[PDB]
Amino acid sequence: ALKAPVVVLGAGLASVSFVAELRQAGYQGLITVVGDEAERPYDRPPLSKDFMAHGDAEKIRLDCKRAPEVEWLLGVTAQSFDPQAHTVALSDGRTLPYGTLVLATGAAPRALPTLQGATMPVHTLRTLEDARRIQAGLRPQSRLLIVGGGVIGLELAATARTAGVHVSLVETQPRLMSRAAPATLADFVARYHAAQGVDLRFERSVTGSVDGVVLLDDGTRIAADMVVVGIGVLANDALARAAGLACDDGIFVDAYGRTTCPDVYALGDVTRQRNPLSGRFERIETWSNAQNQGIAVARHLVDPTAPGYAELPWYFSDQGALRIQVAGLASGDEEIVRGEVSLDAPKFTLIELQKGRIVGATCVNNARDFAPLRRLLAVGAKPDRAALADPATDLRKLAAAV
Amino acid sequence: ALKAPVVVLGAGLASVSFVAELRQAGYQGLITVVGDEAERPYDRPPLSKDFMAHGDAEKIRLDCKRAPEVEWLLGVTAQSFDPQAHTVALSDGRTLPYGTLVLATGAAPRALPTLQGATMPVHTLRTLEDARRIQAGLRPQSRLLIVGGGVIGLELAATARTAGVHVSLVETQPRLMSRAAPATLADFVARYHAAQGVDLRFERSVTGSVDGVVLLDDGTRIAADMVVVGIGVLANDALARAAGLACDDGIFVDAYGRTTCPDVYALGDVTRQRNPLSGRFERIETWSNAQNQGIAVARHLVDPTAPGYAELPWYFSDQGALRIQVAGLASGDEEIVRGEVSLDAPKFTLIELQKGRIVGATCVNNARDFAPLRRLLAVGAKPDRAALADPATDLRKLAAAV
Ligand SMILES: Cc1cc2nc3c(=O)[nH]c(=O)nc-3n(C[C@H](O)[C@H](O)[C@H](O)COP(=O)(O)OP(=O)(O)OC[C@H]3O[C@@H](n4cnc5c(N)ncnc54)[C@H](O)[C@@H]3O)c2cc1C
Ligand SMILES: Cc1cc2nc3c(=O)[nH]c(=O)nc-3n(C[C@H](O)[C@H](O)[C@H](O)COP(=O)(O)OP(=O)(O)OC[C@H]3O[C@@H](n4cnc5c(N)ncnc54)[C@H](O)[C@@H]3O)c2cc1C
Repeated sequence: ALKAPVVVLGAGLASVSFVAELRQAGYQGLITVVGDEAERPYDRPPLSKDFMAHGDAEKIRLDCKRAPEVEWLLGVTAQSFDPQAHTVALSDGRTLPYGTLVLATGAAPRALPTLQGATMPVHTLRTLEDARRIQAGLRPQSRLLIVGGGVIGLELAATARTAGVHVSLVETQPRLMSRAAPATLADFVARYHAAQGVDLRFERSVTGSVDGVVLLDDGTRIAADMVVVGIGVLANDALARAAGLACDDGIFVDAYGRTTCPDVYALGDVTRQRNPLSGRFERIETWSNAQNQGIAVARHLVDPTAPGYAELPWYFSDQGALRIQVAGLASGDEEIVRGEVSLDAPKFTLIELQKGRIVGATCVNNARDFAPLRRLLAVGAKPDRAALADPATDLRKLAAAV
Repeated sequence: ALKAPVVVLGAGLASVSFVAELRQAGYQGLITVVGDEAERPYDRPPLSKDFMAHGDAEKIRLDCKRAPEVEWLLGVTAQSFDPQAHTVALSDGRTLPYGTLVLATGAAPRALPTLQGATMPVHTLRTLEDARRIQAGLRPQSRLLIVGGGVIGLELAATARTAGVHVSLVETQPRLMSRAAPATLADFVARYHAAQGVDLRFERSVTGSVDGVVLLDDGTRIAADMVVVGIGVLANDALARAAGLACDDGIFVDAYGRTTCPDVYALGDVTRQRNPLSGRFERIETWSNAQNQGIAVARHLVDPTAPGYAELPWYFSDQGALRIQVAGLASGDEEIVRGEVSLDAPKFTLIELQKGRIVGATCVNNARDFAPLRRLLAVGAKPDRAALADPATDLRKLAAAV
């Protein structure tokens, strides 16, 4: 399957992780990476975190040194590829040949149709450019409206509050983090943000805006100096769609990263792939997926005897005093709570079970427990539920014993 | 892409349509078809229709004469395939080599978990064997319970009523034909069946059964001599899953029928594919898809310059006095009704529009209008809505003029 030369479209974390693994696995042929951003490859999670404090992009760059002998074509957009001719057409007029093409083009923020012709600042937060523009607007005592109660919106909320910015947040759902969070976590997170002064508006949508005021579907108004929209992302799958690959807001791939087009692979945010815990296809939107899927696909390309991608999903979110870690499924048929759920010195763990089997876990300010829980999750452990609830139980011991 | 020999798994309509098109398109190499049913290939729609009257399977066979020089291995199950070795393992101990493998294995009825250990006759209606067993039980004045208000259940309802069988029908949804029918149609169909003596129970599910009585979730009972379960189907994608193809209750394919595994294609009920009207992936469960997708995939395999599959979805259902035809989407932002919707001499047409563009249509006992509407639908016609409603308008003229 691994035919030289290798061409990768996109230069984010999935791409970097993939090319480093190709080299480490022993592939020595040509590798060329096309990245549309004119930026040394960088990690995105800092952008709604410490980057908002220090503004230093040289703290967030990805290490490409495990990827030697790679030509990175930065500031260049892949415009199309021809899977018969095995070529990629570039915005600078050049063409690249490929033996193996890898689509690692990520996802872009959804726009808000109702703010389409707005006459006040409206941003999304995906890129370094976005983060710099938003950060420049976090003036103390200014008003920020965040649209969407996803993790990135909430990370920005905590960041802005730290900066002395007044924060309102509007969410269409009755809860925060509706996408991949246990309700117990979501409820607590709302309490935390409210206590930090975030003005939360649930079950509201943006209907428009007039002369610096944002309008909502309950017939009300929110004044803001800046709006940041964070209502989710859409896969950057246009090249795949045009070339005849199977796509539906994401490129369908199997556990080997194969698309429906021979010699074309995809990885990271752009893919729609099997979640082994739910057994359903999903577009996973996580840092860990980008890295882990990139590595697994590279490893199997170099060594076809290697297993396909098999890691179970997890993410982290850093929201002010809350260091949140979530693995697996948001719910099963049972939740076990370890510790008190309290705003005082927040520290707790949730475990989700399905007929006795661990299917998900959450740690808030409890990193020590998260590793053992992910191990228990990976093997589908069925531990004694009394022991799981018992504060006397050491989860690392439990994980090591299985 | 077309490498000999060709092996097809499944011998239903999709398979037959595909192999006939390969031969008609000019492919002269080996073709072998593996079909698990020990039956001359046959069409399924008659099974809930006239077959219930005449019981003559020799009226429902598929014509395989446009597929000369095909070896049909009937009564044989493909147990696995090895996509590296390019072989298929058969239940009879033999192995088949392939250059091109085509998965056309269809879908199987969902079982009802709550009737799992039932001690009364419970059938599903998919195969000739099923139809013969059900037909043998349509005793006049007996009681039949049908679970599910999908088209096949309703076709059986009409058939049983014609045979003098008392019919009850339980549906979890508040309406019939929730899957792919305009609400106006579904409401009318319920009125029709009720007028024909069908005892319809909406928003009810089966919780179990005791000594010949079926139990429902509203705490009530239904006595039946026979139960026929028709709550939908599940793709027969186990071989694909085991071999590492991308699957999620159906094998993902592009418009060329390609799976994520090189040299392996899929077609028909087993596939999850793009609906060009919704732009979303869906498992299409129709006669027209089986034939049309089979033909398109064969044509493009023989002639790579041919377009991919591009037909828009449609189905028919024959329910007593109702000859129903439905194309495209169930709804848009506008419905236009042609004719009166009446139980007297039922005859009407629905047209669904989205911002002026036809996105779906329905004809009840109005076949003459269905062809022109499908043509208007295919080109995304934007006809004058006043003309569309006007009974004076000839739709065939309108279609020919575009
Ligand atoms: C602000 C922010 C905070 C985040 N925080 C967390 C977190 O705390 N925890 C967590 O688990 N995840 C978090 N993530 C998500 C994580 O960063 C993503 O899952 C990850 O970036 C996905 O990596 P990727 O390489 O697949 O895609 P991307 O990072 O999107 O990289 C794809 C690259 O390809 C480029 N591209 C697209 N099309 C073309 C083309 N035609 N030609 C050339 N280049 C193209 C894109 O512009 C982009 O530069 C966060 C993301 C953001 C944006
Ligand atoms: C009772 C009934 C009524 C219907 N009525 C209508 C209608 O009025 N209008 C309409 O539009 N559609 C109708 N349909 C749907 C239409 O018949 C289906 O869409 C069509 O049968 C799909 O064809 P297929 O070849 O993809 O799959 P199938 O017809 O299911 O054929 C697949 C074949 O592969 C076999 N198979 C599976 N696995 C293996 C294996 N491992 N090895 C060998 N063989 C295998 C299966 O057993 C089966 O024989 C009806 C279907 C049924 C069952």
